[PDB]
Amino acid sequence: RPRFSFSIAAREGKARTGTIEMKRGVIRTPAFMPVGTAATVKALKPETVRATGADIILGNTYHLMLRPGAERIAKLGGLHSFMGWDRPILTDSGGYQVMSLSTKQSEEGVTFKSHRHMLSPERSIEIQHLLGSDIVMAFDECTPYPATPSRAASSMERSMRWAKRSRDAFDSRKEQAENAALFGIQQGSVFENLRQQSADALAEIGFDGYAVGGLAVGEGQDEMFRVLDFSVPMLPDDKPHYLMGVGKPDDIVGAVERGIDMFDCVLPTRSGRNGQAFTWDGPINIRNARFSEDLKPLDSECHCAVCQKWSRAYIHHLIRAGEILGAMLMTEHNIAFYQQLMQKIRDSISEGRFSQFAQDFRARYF
Amino acid sequence: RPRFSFSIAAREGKARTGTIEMKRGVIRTPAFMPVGTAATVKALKPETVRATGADIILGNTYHLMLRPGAERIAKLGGLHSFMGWDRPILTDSGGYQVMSLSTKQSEEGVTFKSHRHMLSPERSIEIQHLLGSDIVMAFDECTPYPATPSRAASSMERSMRWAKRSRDAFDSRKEQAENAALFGIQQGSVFENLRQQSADALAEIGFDGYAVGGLAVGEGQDEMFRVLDFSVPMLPDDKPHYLMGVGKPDDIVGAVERGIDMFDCVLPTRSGRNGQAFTWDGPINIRNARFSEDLKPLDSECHCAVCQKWSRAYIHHLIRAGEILGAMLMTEHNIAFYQQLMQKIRDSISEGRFSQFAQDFRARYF
Ligand SMILES: CCNc1nc2cc3[nH]c(NC)nc3cc2c(=O)[nH]1
Ligand SMILES: CCNc1nc2cc3[nH]c(NC)nc3cc2c(=O)[nH]1
Ligand SMILES: [Zn+2]
Ligand SMILES: [Zn+2]
Repeated sequence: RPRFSFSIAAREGKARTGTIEMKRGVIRTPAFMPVGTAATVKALKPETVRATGADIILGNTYHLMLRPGAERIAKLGGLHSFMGWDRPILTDSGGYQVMSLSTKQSEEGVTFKSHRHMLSPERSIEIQHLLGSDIVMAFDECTPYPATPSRAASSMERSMRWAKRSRDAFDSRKEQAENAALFGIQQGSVFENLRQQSADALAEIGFDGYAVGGLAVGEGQDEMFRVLDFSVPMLPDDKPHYLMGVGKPDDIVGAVERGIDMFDCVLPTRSGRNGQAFTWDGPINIRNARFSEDLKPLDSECHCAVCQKWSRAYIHHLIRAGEILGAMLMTEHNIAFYQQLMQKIRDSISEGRFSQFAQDFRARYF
Repeated sequence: RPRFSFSIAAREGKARTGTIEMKRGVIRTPAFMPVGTAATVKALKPETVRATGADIILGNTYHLMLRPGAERIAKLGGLHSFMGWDRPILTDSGGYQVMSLSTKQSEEGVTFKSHRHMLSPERSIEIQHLLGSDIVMAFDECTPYPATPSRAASSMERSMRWAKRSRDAFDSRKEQAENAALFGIQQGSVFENLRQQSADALAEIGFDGYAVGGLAVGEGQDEMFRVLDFSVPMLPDDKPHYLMGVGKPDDIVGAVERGIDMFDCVLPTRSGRNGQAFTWDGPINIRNARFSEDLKPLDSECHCAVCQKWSRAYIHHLIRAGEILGAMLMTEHNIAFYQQLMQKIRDSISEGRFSQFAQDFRARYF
């Protein structure tokens, strides 16, 4: 396989389905990336993550640079070897979680104290190299919401200068430039002119893929969709479109309808350890007393191993008892459900019936 | 298969190897039973428990009678169905954990408040029936250590009266008497005459197997072995001998040398979530800094899936980070190590070289 090749096999409106080919594997799009925090997809062996259908996972840089450390992971053979996942890994660039979980900002980057460290475009790209990332994200600033037009502009402009620094850092590292891909991140808050300026700046630098940054930061679904409506068409059509940090099943469906190809979210893993299970009839909270004697599986149609073997009653008991096996089973089912959703999306676009699928999905889920 | 058949295939000194055949499966002896607390072997799917080599697991009655409740588990189809383990389950009778984890004692049984309930020989045997246990333990009193000869005698006498009540309760329940086995429990503290009286009482009532109760209660290995030396030969030779709550690998080896056939302990699961890993060169604590860059597996010879795939360095990181996957991997390795120990014990007895194995095992483990 090539370092990076994105092919679009079918389209419906703004929605696309196709493949990203990389050295470590093929990614079917639209894609959902389970999140590995601290070098593990919580409560799952990598083989289980792959059995759910995942083609790629996301690695969080902030946690890994703190523990176990990026240089240590490189000394040990890289993140793939370390955690036992041999397919593609997308790594975030670290600043979103620095600003949410740990700080002093400047044009150079951000200094912060672990919940002292520094993060600059150059150091972010180097950490992602030391981890052995397949898809490297540019170092950006996720503008807070709401933002004034002046502050959104100033923030977006900084991120575009950092995008250029990220590009040059990545390109200066032969092994990284030859084997990995680099994605740029559009900013601009909710403002169409700033989103356009950001798209133009990123296309002029040139990236393998383009993320829509700065969303899912409290603006709500209607506003996120309004911004996606004008923002995604600004990005190069022939490269993947990644919506960072999204999201709930209905957010994914509407984002695909607006041209997004890639997603990640801690919702299925996080909320699964919490007791929320996704089903085609909407989410349920398995801790509710109504499930204490329910012998049905979490979802009536789900093909995952959890729904083949255990009841709602048993998983209700495990989560109420705080048992590790409850987090394992809930997480496997929820990531399998997300992957089945992505498969249904890909098949319906391929068959020119995605509009119908989206409508049917929502009528039943809600 | 029969309800219960114990066959001895080979002997060496007091050590025996053979099989227990039951309706739900064959148990190879000497056997180690992983412990299921609250209807789960912590951090393992049942398929993983079976992949380590386990033929039978232990179900704790005290926890299950409190949550989810024994009548609820019966309504749901029994413990096997509920947790997804279709092979034999041995259930404890509940009083050991009542006295350690929750009480008013009388000749009728014990009343206690959940960390209000009652437990009598008749109710214990009924709870084990409602769970669908394959091997039912008699309801006993684990005498505290140290005990005076008067108190040990009074306690042992009560337990033998409860043993008779347990036998009659079990026999009065046709479905239970036809499909399950019943084990009696010898008491008597460290006193040879009381151990003999207890063995005589239990053999006169008649059981499918005999446990050595009242040990591993703080007397220490030398004293436990001294009591096993005279106590195990008192029990019927042609039935299984079960040493409750034991134990560390060296305790198991010496107990087999003294005629024990069955074991259970939370050590491998419990201590695995804590960071202790068993190895043929003795235990290690994977949280120690020395393992942070160690690429070797937990044990150099272990055949388990964890040692095939992940390093000490990765498991060190997971346990230090409090990640669920660290408890999963440590638990699978430690239960696999215990099962490999039991396999080595069974093969060495079968080959008339267990004495040599015990000596070699200790020289290297210590
Ligand atoms: C860390 C890489 N950059 C980067 N990550 C993000 C992660 C997000 N996660 C959410 N909601 C869960 N919104 C995000 C926006 C960004 C964003 O604008 N930038
Ligand atoms: C609950 C069934 N009866 C019963 N369980 C026990 C469990 C033990 N566990 C240990 N050390 C970990 N000693 C024990 C003695 C008994 C015992 O004398 N009786
Ligand atoms: Zn499922
Ligand atoms: Zn192992």
